[PDB]
Amino acid sequence: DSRYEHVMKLRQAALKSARDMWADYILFVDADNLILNPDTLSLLIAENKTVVAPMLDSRAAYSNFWCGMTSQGYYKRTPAY
Amino acid sequence: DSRYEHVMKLRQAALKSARDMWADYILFVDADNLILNPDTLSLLIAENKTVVAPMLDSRAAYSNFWCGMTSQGYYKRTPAY
Repeated sequence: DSRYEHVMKLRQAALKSARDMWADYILFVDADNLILNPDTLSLLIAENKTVVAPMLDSRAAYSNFWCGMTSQGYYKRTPAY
Repeated sequence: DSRYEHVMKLRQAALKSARDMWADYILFVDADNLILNPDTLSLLIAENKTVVAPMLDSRAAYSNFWCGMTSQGYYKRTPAY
């Protein structure tokens, strides 16, 4: 739980430091995500939505988007996955 | 002549700090000029021009815009003034 709290604090501090600098957009990347396509940022910018995330490939059914929360925030496979 | 090179320094050190803060626009008002209409910023913004200056009234013909520079940067009264 300490790890969760630390990550939460770090991300909220990043969000607050990206608001007092007068910036548009903020792109939360992490260590392992290989952003291969050079036009990822431009094609995400050019869609005009608030929160939007590219669908990153993987070797299994895993990816970085859900399609349903059961009751308390747990993954549930909708047929539209 | 040592006051021109100090007025210029102060402005150029503001246009420099209006760029290193990621800010649109910059309003150069000197604390002598009465800005009466409260909406003047909105009308100036909503015109979509690079350098635009409102016309301010005065007790005489003098205002805050020339209308013709002769050869050496001295005022010339063109008939359109």
